[PDB]
Amino acid sequence: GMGEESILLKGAVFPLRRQVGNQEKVVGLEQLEALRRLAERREPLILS
Amino acid sequence: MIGMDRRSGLPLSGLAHLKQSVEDILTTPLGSRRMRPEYGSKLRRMVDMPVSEGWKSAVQAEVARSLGRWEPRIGLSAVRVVAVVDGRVDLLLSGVFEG
Amino acid sequence: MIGMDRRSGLPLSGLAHLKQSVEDILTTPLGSRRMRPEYGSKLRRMVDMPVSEGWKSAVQAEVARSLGRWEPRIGLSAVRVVAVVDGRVDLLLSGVFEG
Amino acid sequence: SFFHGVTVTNVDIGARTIALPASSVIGLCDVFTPGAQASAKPNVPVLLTSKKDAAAAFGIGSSIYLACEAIYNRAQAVIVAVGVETAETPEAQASAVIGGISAAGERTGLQALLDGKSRFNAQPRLLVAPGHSAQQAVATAMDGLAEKLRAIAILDGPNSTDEAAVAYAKNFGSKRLFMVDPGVQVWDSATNAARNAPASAYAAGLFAWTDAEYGFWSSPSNKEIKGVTGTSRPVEFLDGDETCRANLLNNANIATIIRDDGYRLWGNRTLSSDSKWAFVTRVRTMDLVMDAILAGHKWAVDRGITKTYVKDVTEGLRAFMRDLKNQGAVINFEVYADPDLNSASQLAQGKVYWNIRFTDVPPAENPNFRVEVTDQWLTEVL
Amino acid sequence: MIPQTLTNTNLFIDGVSFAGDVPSLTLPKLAVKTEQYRAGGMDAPVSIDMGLEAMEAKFSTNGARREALNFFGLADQSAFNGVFRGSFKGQKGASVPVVATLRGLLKEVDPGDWKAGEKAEFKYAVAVSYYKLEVDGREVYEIDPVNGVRAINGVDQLAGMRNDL
Amino acid sequence: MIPQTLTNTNLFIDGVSFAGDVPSLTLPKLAVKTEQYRAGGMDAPVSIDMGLEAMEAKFSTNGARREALNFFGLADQSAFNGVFRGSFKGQKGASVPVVATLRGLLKEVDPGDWKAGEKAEFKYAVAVSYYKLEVDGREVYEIDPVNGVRAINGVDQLAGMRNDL
Amino acid sequence: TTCRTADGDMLDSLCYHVYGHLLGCVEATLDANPGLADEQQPFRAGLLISFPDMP
Repeated sequence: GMGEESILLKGAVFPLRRQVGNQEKVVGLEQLEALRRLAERREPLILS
Repeated sequence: MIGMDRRSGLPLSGLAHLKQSVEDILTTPLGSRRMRPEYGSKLRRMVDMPVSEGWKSAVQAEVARSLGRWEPRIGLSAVRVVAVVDGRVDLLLSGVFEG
Repeated sequence: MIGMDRRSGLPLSGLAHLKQSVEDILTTPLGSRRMRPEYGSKLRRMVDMPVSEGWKSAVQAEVARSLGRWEPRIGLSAVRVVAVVDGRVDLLLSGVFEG
Repeated sequence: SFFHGVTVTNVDIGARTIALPASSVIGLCDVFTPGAQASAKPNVPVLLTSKKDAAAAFGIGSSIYLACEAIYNRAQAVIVAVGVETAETPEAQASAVIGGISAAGERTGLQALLDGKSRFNAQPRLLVAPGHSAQQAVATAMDGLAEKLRAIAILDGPNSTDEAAVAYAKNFGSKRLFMVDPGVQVWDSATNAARNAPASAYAAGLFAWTDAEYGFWSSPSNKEIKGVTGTSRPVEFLDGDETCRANLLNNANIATIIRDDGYRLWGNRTLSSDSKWAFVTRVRTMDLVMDAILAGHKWAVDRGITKTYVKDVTEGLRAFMRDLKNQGAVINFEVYADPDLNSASQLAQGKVYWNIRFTDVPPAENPNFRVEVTDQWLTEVL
Repeated sequence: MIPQTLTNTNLFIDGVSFAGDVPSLTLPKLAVKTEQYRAGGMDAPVSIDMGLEAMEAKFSTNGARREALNFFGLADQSAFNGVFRGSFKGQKGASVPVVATLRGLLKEVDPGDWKAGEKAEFKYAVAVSYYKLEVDGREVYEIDPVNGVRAINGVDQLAGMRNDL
Repeated sequence: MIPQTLTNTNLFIDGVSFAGDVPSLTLPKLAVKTEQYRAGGMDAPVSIDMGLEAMEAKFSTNGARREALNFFGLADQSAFNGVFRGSFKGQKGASVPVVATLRGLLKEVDPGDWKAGEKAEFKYAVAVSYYKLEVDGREVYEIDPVNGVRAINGVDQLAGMRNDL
Repeated sequence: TTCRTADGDMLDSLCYHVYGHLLGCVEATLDANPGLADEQQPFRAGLLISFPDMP
């Protein structure tokens, strides 16, 4: 066979650093829960 | 695989069919086909948006999705802005051939 | 879902029924309903308490409980004090719509 | 008489005139009926934020509210709404909208939109006369008021056929006009049929939705219209430069609602004679950076000219325009004080010059795709 | 700006004045806790405002002051208060009263090397639980650790972080 | 080349000049993050250009400057800007204006040992989020951490790394 | 679940937006709709489709 191929993404979200160019809008608290909502679709994803 | 040309009705097979297979992906919007709603590209949604450096990486990420669905015999390499005239941006769709 | 209005008896369905569904939660105390003791809000217990910054977070935490029980088609966003006159605090109950 | 329990309130409470996004404020002029239900004098401006403000200041059946609903269905916009009393003669009805200084010291009609600032901190950026822009006398009035206001006027053609609107666009070319000719129709609750809306206010709500959610530098064409059904004309569209009624209007510098009969606007070029100023994003980013330059640098009219003062704002603008460059509003720029025209003869007069040179982002209205295939470097098959 | 600098200082502990005692001060080092944020695409790591460090105010005393040694290790915090004062003179004599009202817990007492001829020193240390710096008469810093009020120039910066979310 | 060296300096914070205040500066240490690459066959480990280190700009002040203490720990980054200036005279009097426009976040304030006779010092530290050095009038460095533009001598070096791949 | 069209809304798109798939979902819509297929497939602005459950 081929076996399991996995990709693991580390990192950090700082949800008070303002968006680039000071767009009067910060990085949100919602912006990791969007990863959760997109993961309860029981659905594969294309990495690009 | 041997198909027919869109205009002029001539059956062309090898690599001219390969290029019109890509341009049926890129220029059809989603849901325009009959009984095939997950066909086409979101490039018509990218029409008349400002050419930023995030617009470029969103076109590379969307051509790769739409060609990944209905064009398995093409491995996409890169999409590059090569010129800008008033409104008319033009993209060198480069990709290796598989299958 | 189609229900009837509390006053005037008229059957209203879409979103006016959504708002009176919330205000039956917020203004009924617990145990006031017949054979449904775990219905309503503790907001009547929060009536005539001093408006501190812990009173605000205890109302957000209690509206979210009481709407989480008997209002699944509303996702609560925030509860904010927007004005204070003598005794009359007023709260902008903001929430997204689901279901 | 107070109350001591928990209560529901369905009326407005708080003030939202604090934010005031300066790029999306809209000037609005149409007829209404100044009864007892409409608590606004006719020829004065009034600040609007929500549909409750339009309900309180104007009548529900009045066509001010029909244009205020057309904007507030899409964007959380700010409207400076002036009213006009409805007349009998339509050539005299257009005379009421243009206004003038016919009063003692009061501006009436469209000219009261110049009094947006000094009343409600709204220097209007979007001029709409819904229905009263198929007449040329008001479209010329909205033309000449635009460069006084540094805005763009969203006028609309007649609801006749295409060459009636192409020839109506040939009377202009004045860089400030954005025409959307198919008057789109909307579903009604009372009529239970299809209405007839002039579709100039729907493009104003789409511009206020664009510049606040996508930025003013983004092209406001390919985006969704809400509160909409089919158009008054079925306007076909294809790909490949055909005889389509989409490519006919766009090449005549006219925008149009195109796909799925009401779904999206389509077209970004303005009524301009110059190919330099063809896009609206060339015109919008011209005026909405140079009044965002001023917002924040309002101290440049005082703090008189010392040695550091010319040097204080020449990287006061360079540090602000690099904030515009990093958020994508422009691409690379240069800000420098004027070497030759700055002199001590007119520095005592108060005049001191700075040179701004920026290029802006182009909107990708026509992406081409030269597809090419290979294996390593060349076409191995042929 | 005219050149100014410290010329004299003073210290209060619970009202009484150490008007002939203290040779040294140290106001607490205000330092923001920075986390190095470098990520995909960005080149150099930025540092992010993510809270303050531990404030600690040293002061020193040459004699056995019962008023200073009274407040070591008490069962209640903020029983020690302390007020640190400075005077910055300027070039034209315009002296500027820098007063720093802290309300911490007294943390450390070390009478050091008691040599015979050499003078002795009682170094102190204060685990600061409240800090408030005033430059002339206006309140520059007001640091509440236990409360959510970090007031820089009289406006709360922690309150502005809650309105942004 | 004629011998040049620093003779005088200056400092701006948000427009106002500290024309009699600052005794010391420190421009941020530009240092590339090096990873030791020794491999099979090669003898000595090479160091590879793999991003910059944390930029941090110290400056110092002898008096209580309200303009400098205003910008500590603000809820918005790049509210502090700061401009550091130097003047390098040469041997023939040709003075060369070295100006370094940074736009960081103010990181650390420590009023040190307030001894009585000794002058006091307010050391500052700036978590640099933007750096731009100009030697005479020409732009040598332009360091965007948060953007992908590391401009050395006016040409972006990070853009050249993307064209190579 | 009655929906109202626009002048360009189409049947296989609509019952893909409602149901989520199109296998057995268009003719079940055409079954419980009198005179829907007789109308032209680019729909007019004011015709009503009652989408049934379990397509």
